[PDB]
Amino acid sequence: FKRKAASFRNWIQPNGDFTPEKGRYHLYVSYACPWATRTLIVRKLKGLEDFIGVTVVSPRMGSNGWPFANVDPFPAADSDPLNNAQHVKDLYLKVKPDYDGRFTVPVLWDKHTGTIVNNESSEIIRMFNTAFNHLLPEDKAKLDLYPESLRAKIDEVNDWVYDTVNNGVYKSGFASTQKAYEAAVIPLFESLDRLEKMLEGQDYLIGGQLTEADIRLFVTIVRFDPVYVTHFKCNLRTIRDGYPNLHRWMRKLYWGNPAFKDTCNFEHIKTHYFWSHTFINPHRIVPIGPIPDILPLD
Amino acid sequence: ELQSDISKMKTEDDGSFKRKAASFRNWIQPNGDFTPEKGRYHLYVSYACPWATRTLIVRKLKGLEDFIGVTVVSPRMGSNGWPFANVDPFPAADSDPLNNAQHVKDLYLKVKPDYDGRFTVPVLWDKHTGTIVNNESSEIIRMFNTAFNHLLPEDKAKLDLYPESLRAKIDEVNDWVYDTVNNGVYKSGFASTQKAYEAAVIPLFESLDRLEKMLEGQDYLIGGQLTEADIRLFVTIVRFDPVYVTHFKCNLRTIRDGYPNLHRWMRKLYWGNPAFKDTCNFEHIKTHYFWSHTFINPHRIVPIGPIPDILPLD
Ligand SMILES: N[C@@H](CCC(=O)N[C@@H](CS)C(=O)NCC(=O)O)C(=O)O
Repeated sequence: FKRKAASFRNWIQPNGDFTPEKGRYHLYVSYACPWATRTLIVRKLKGLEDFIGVTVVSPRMGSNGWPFANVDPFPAADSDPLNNAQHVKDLYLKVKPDYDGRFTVPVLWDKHTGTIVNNESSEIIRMFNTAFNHLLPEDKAKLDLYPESLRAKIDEVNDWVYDTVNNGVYKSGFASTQKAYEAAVIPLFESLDRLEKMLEGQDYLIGGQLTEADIRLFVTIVRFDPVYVTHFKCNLRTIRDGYPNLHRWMRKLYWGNPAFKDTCNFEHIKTHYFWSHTFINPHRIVPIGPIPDILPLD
Repeated sequence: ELQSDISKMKTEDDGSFKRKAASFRNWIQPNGDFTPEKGRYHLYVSYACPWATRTLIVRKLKGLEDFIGVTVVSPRMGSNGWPFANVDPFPAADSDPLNNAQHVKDLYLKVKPDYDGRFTVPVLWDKHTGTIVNNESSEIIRMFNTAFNHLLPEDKAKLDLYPESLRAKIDEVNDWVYDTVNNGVYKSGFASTQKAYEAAVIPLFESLDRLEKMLEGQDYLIGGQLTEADIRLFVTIVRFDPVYVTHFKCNLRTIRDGYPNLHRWMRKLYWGNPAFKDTCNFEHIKTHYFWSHTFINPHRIVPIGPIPDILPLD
């Protein structure tokens, strides 16, 4: 498996086409997508709700891609209030009728220019971290998920976490031969062993504080036991019974911070993967287990 | 032959899986068509198959290894059903030493060319008449338990996996263990609608809870001794973490992490009794299920986990 890179790459900035203003931007997401979920977590952590709206698609990705709730009603899914789109593809096609890539989420939309600002989760969360600091209340303005002295270590972990873990699980799950499957899953678990020892005495990956590296990791790890273990055959061992440090870390984040918990919808997560990926799971059946979705704090 | 052959099959339209009964149901009796003799009967099995594994376990427990030969098929059960090793080489798999069969189906079609059922292992074969005696694991293990007793050494002859005082309980336990556990995992795994899956997987785990309680303080399901109830249970449990959890979506919890008594009970049998360990081939087990059931697993990928296949004793 090879991930086709994102094609809308503009930034929100004081001095550009896309300036930081209240009620100008809008974020289209699925609760199921860990990429999109990065942007939801950071959006809450930075208290950006008044500047940035959110529309949640249905988790059931049929042949037309991600549907809006008026096409496919599902608990906690929304209709598109802006462009009245039926599927995420309409957003893309409206602004670029010749667009040749995947119709992905997250989509960061500009309500003023009627265009897509950025559809790359790593950039959305980066801009979310600073671009609105001047308009936000104190504590929210001060929060820095990418602080200067840690940017080197963050960039480092981000790159290999992205490669072997965030994308690793999908490389494992989408591989169509035994050899490609094994070539992906072994590094995945090697990297987990590494993260596991990194967290031996810590509550955060890097620097004793919350960073965007924890956010990027969390979205994968929280989906691991409920989905990746079975759905993507990433099953050498599990988080809850295989990785005490990762398990503690993930649970602290989940239970202790509404930004990680309120943006985490397990029904959307399990429905999306199991029901949509018929090339892996032909009858679209959603396993009941494991129970529970996530364990309480120790 | 493909329709009753290639496991790319059909369920009931409500989604549920309805197992067809085995149709070769004869017994080894003192003067029947099939009398007990050393060197007359042969057993065709896969190591993957829990039903067939029942017969392999009892065969060792009862000291029947010198009496009844065994031929192990390849676990890769393709469009022609189970193959012999000359058709599909696989470590520890055999070619047919008796009838030059390509696939297990050739055994069935030789004796009944109009056979319409499934070509299942185990097959208990009679070398003298060249027919199938019995293809029901539950009956094979019964007859193995008693029918050769007059021919065995005292230690083997005296072993009784179905003793008089425990029979009614064995039968009761066997009945709902078969329905909700042994065949329960298959009902869960093979279900083709969400509803049918849930109707099977929930009672499965209710029965494990029940089994977990029975095994509190106990080393055996019944009567404080090894019986056929353990053997019948063990073949499902030992396959649970390595296969059923992911392949059959029996993942509410695992044995190693969710059921301490079952976990203990299984490791003891496996580690403490060579009949259970020497008949357990995990490579065959995982390859068979994952590679064969393309209607569940289209790319035939066999997961590396969980590691290990079975944990050491404490
Ligand atoms: N009632 C039989 C069931 C045996 C059985 O269905 N074995 C399976 C292996 S899981 C088999 O040979 N399947 C071949 C097929 O169904 O095509 C018994 O207990 O012996």
